[PDB]
Amino acid sequence: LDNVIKQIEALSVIVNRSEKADDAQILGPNTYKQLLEHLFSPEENVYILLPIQAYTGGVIDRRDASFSNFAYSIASKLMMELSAATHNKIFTDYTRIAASALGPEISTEGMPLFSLIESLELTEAETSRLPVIQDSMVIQKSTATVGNAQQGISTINIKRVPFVGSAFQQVIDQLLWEYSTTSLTTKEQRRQRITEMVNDRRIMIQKLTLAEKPQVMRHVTTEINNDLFFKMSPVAQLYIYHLDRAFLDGVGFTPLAEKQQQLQLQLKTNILTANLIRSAINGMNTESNLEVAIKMMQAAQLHRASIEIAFPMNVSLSPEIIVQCFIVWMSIPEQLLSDRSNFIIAAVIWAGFSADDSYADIMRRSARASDRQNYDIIKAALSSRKFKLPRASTTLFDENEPVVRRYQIGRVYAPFPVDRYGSPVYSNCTKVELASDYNAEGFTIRKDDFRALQAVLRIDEDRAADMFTTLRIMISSIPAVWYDAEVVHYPHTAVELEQLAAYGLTGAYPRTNHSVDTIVKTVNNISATYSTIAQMLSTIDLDPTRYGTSESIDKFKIAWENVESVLNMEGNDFVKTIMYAYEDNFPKKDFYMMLKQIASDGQGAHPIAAAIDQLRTIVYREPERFGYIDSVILTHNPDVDTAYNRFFHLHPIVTNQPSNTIKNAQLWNEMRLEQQVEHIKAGPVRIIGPFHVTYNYLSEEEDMPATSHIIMKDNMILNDHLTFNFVKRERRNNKKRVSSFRYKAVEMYVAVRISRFQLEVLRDLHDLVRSRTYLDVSKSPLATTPIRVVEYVR
Amino acid sequence: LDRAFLDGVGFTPLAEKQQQLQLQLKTNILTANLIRSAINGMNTESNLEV
Amino acid sequence: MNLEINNFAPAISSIGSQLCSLSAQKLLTCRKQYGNGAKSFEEFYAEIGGIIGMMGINSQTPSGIREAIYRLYQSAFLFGDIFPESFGIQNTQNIKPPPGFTAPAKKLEVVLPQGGAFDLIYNNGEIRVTTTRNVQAGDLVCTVTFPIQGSVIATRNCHVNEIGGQLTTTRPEIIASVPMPARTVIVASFDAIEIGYGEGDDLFAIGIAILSNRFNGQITPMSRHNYMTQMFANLPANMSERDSSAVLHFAQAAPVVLGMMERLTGAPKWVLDY
Amino acid sequence: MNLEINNFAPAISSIGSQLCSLSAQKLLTCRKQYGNGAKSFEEFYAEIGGIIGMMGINSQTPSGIREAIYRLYQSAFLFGDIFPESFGIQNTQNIKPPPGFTAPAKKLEVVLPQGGAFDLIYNNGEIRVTTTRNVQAGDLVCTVTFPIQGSVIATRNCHVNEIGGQLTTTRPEIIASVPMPARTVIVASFDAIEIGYGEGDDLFAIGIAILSNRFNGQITPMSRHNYMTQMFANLPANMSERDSSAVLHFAQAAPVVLGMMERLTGAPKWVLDY
Amino acid sequence: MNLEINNFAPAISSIGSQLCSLSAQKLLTCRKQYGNGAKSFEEFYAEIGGIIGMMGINSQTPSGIREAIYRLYQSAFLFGDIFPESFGIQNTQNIKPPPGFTAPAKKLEVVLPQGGAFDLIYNNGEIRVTTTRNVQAGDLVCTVTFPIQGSVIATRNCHVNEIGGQLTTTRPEIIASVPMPARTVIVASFDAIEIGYGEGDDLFAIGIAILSNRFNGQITPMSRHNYMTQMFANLPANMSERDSSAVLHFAQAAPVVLGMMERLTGAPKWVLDY
Repeated sequence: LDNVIKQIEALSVIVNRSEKADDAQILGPNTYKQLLEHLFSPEENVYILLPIQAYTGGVIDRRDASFSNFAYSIASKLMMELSAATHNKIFTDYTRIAASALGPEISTEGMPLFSLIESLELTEAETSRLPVIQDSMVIQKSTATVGNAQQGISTINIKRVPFVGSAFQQVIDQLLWEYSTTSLTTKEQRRQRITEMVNDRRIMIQKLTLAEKPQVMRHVTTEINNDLFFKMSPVAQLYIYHLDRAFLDGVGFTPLAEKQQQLQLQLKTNILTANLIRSAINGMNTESNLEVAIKMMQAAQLHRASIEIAFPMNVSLSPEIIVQCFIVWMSIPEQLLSDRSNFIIAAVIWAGFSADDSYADIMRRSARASDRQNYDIIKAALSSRKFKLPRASTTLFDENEPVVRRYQIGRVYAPFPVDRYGSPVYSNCTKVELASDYNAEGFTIRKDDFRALQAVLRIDEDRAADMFTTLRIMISSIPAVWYDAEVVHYPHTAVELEQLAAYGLTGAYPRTNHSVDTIVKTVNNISATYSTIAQMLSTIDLDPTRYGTSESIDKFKIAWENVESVLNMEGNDFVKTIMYAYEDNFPKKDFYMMLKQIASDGQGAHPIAAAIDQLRTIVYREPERFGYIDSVILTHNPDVDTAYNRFFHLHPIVTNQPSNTIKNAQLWNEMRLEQQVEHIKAGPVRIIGPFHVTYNYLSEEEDMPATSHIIMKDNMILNDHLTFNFVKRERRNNKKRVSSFRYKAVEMYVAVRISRFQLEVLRDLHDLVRSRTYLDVSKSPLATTPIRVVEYVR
Repeated sequence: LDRAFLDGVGFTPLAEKQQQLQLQLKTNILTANLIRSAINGMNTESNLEV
Repeated sequence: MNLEINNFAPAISSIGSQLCSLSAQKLLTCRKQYGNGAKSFEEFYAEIGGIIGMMGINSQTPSGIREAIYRLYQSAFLFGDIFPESFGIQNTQNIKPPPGFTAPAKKLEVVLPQGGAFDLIYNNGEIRVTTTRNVQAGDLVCTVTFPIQGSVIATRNCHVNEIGGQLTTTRPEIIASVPMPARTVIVASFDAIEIGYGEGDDLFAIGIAILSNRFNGQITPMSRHNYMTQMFANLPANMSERDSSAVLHFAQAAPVVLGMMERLTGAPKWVLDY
Repeated sequence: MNLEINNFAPAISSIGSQLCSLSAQKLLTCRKQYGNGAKSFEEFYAEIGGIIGMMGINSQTPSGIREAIYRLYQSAFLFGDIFPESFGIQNTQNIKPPPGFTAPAKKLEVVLPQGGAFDLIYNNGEIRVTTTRNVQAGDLVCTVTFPIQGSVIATRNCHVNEIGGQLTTTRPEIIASVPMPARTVIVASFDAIEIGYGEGDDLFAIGIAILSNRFNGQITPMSRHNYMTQMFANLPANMSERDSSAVLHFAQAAPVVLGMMERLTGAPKWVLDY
Repeated sequence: MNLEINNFAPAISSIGSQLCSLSAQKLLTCRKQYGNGAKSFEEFYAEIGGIIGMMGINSQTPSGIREAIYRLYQSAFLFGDIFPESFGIQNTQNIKPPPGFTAPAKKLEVVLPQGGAFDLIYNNGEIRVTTTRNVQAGDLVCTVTFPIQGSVIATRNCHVNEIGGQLTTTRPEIIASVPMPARTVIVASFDAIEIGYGEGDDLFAIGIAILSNRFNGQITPMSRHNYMTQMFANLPANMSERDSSAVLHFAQAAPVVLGMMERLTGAPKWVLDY
């Protein structure tokens, strides 16, 4: 159950090496979609433009709590589909007549002007105005500004072409254009930003041609910088540990047999005589040197994750303990060990050289709180002119391999005790001389034994080239703001004494076979996952008015569902694995609060939020374009509205003043007939709830499709669809009078009518022309390739 | 009344608790860690009465 | 007090008032569900009284709201005309209207004509002057510098413009209507409402000290009436009534909320329902 | 100021001093680990500096520490009969000695015995009286009531019981050495240390007001010297010199820590090194 | 001395004070772990005492630190306005408060009004005036221009606004209470604290010469008291008393740390505990 996540990490890293092309920056050509439009003419110089249903998506709120919920549902469901058609596309393509000597370039973009002759029954004196309308549809050019302060303020050229159609189409197309052209920039500004972020002169970015400078690209909403990485500090230790464990697959130690032979050669003792320093390294093995190497690297990177040693001893000592403590003292730098770890080994060393002190007394008299002071005193005593023991140390490094990264780096200690030159480093003197022997309990060590041990603990000069490449790639690929992170999982910093002694005796160092770019790609993936979660929270969950800190624990199920849904998509497996593996140490609530704070601090919402807010207003103003009506009036004596008689031969529009309004259709349906007829007798009755209506516009010749508005099967029950019938007045049949025979015979004694209607009347034929916006490809073309670094010229 | 109205109990089985202790306490075998020796010796047959 | 109000005070005030209302609503929400156990209400509020979703605030503890209020007040009213980029200001024109004033005008502020002709003494809601020398009917006697709206009661030996008992202009002027010799006295009482919000006066006194212990060079402890008179006197001339109302609302709400976060009592209506 | 110190005072004072020392240690620890950034220092301190775990403090916020200080102070020095059974008061068999006093004795308290024969004035380091009539040699002219300890310098026309420069008694008395005429002036300067400590006087001013606003009828804000003199004068007669030291250490540690939690500056050494 | 303080001084003084505090902590850490007398203590410090990591400073020797304080001091005090961003401070208002002033006010500046009615004698900690003519009670005789705080002791023939022995105002105004003719004398002693820090007085003397040798055209050696008085008097008028302490701390901390780096003695508490 411990290696169940190692396979996950390995698979994630391996699939991360499968390169995938990204169209995030690339756009494509697009065209505006033509909406269904029916227009007719009842008489000369009168043109009616009927509102045809364009979108049929709505959900009636059965709870009847409010009306804004229905409009929001319509707007959101419509914008879901509208945004999916212009995902990575910009409106660039339109139909035109190319400019020539016959005149300037003109547009033929809406419905053809020729069809209006048949559709409107124009006379010969109105057809003459059509060619001069066509010749007046010239294209106007202008400029628009793009980019924010964080990016570069660019300038794109735009066109404003005329098309013939409704104003509703104009508003929809304007909303689409304003939504689509968010987060655009040019290639030269992007190259300037890339040059600014990468301050290293070694990497050269490809130069842009003259034609590639005005090309337009799409950038991210908010940039990923060091501020994002800073806020990840509480859980940064786990990320550092698992990156080290995944990307360090080897260890460069020397086999123990050669170390034993070297120590035997250096020891000036007879082979028959038994020596305990010799007999103690024969019971050691380099097993788990890799785990100790990973923990060494973590202790070097993080100054808070200092190693804590687990000593098997409690009160007494042993030759193994003494020799291992000496090896740790002479081979492991103190900047990678905790204060207690330093103090224990220092006291073990001092108990033998002290004239009267003993290990039990030092432990009992000392306090764990003041270990650093006591350690300093003991080190000063052992660095005097009577006793001299060299204490291993290490230094900081700044070197780095060049690579493209969005974050700054720092400097770390080395996990080994040597300098750039290759000579061992000691806090004090490099010489060993002692006044007397080592005696603690019955265990004794000769003075030359320590000299031999110092002689054998010299690291091989040859591995120096391999010893520093790993340090270089570790320095150059880990953000600096993570170096102050705390420790959350204790077992990651715990190693026992025998393992550390075996690691230090053989001169092991971490080794790797991966490149710098894979590590930075993994870090970029982690940052991308955090940015995705923050954006989702900012666009869905960021609300301060209610349900914040005071919310009961029962509400956490709803809030967490979105986060764990986001974490289950592709490309988020690293963070998901790390989060689910260590839930005990870092719970879900603190993770949620950290993400909430990350989102509140300026993380931008997805543009669709404003798009839906702007579209919901459009939904309110024109109801019948989305196939819904606010209320219906049921009455036995209808009074027609004379104004619409001008356009329709007969219509369901009335103007009776309602009495006894009824909240919803269900209340009327559950009523009995006797009470229903009493309501009808007293006057017109109104049903308030919203309905899903459809309108049929018919010619006088066509027979009228029957609609079963009210079904009197057992009770007067209203239908849930309420189809209505209009018959149009044309120039063909304008002076005739049509009887209401067909309309009322197929209608019950109770009539279902409509209180309000909306349509556009145009007095001039040249008012049908509107305008739309397009990118000028000729002067601001779409970029087709990403910006890349120069390599492999051929 | 408590016995009649409180029908069952909800708890994690001891197996998952043992695995969680194993992950949270990474200690080698042959080291005489007695927290494990105590915890592996339990059973949850009397959770209801309690 | 010394203080300079910049041209973007309404924008800062529209954020400060919203923050104050949010904090007050959270205070009542937490006050409704207090467990009444071993922990006091102060610990309960310090544990769960913070706002987590507002851009600009960097802590989930009440101290974050306090620090944000300090920043906004310093930016809006103090010498440093620093524009706070940390809070998100998108439109400096959009400003939600604040609630109307509710402070009764007890000590009305008036100035004499400068002829040294009348003596001025005050009362609960009326001013009354005595003529030092002879005065003829139809000349100025007093005029108010602090705008006032309301009704007029008990007008004797003087004239004010009024329609149905209601004052016409927001700065009425008192002019004598009869030739009145021999050191006579005229009175003028107003049942009107001055500038500010009467409710929550206890919290203002404790909060003005809190925010004067920080800006001691610019702000000193004083009464609410004098504070508002000086704050209104320091307003720029190029300022509409729609904007000055927001500026004054924030100017009074900041000390009230600062003192309310110390004494965890309720909040006034004009702060909650902003 | 009216207050009644009980027999149980040392037990409360030990806990109070321990709590104050822990608060100071946490404050300095969080003050060294603050990196400049988006959050101000007070927000940083509110989040982690408050957490301290002892029996009887039930909060990870500074409000819990403030309430604990209030309750312990009321239990120890105030008139109401209150004892907090929730703290670690049961195991107070042995009490760690408090640090020694370091307050310079600038205004030392003396009492003329009787007869109005001497007129008293004070100075930065010395006292002096004028004899209004003839005085015999070797009689008492003044004696101190506030205990002092230290050396004596520049004594004229008098004598004090001192050997080697050090005063032998904690309550020295001055006696004339030679019969002297009227209008003679006797002086005595002391380089001594009175009760209480000296460092942290800025925090005392803002802490005494804080703990006087709560017990508004019991404590009146005033200087540290008068506070300590009244505390000493209100101590019971049957008390050892070891318990009174702890009581007087807590009596000053409470206000200075209350003021330190407001202005997040450093802490005095005597408060921290208890 | 001649110098002007830029309006962005506190943001630079914060960085300077942090650098000085880290230098002092490193010096003490090196002092504690010095155990071998074979090597001179100067050599040990020069070997590892200069390695400190901060934004802006990129040197591993004491010389780099000395140049760092030199550049910060120059930018903050000698020249005119310079923006704080040059030194890389992330946020301007997020400055940690400095420790409170602990300097004893032995000398106390006072300015007599015009007319030469009184004469001024300064003693150790008080002031005496002698009246050369007839004076009525109830008029100012002295006023303190250097801000002061603390108790009041031994006042004679004068009145000061205070309660409980503690001075209500930072700048007191001494007035007469009863008319005193014919060449009298009145006194007003204070047990107060001034605007500097008392400890490290020798280190200041050593470092002021060091930093006056460099900026010889602006800085001259003198006493700490006069240095602090001129620095306080040269501050800009539009500056809150909370931000003046930040610059006044660094102004005195720079000479002390410069002198301390020469004579490797201990560091004062107000420098290290920042």
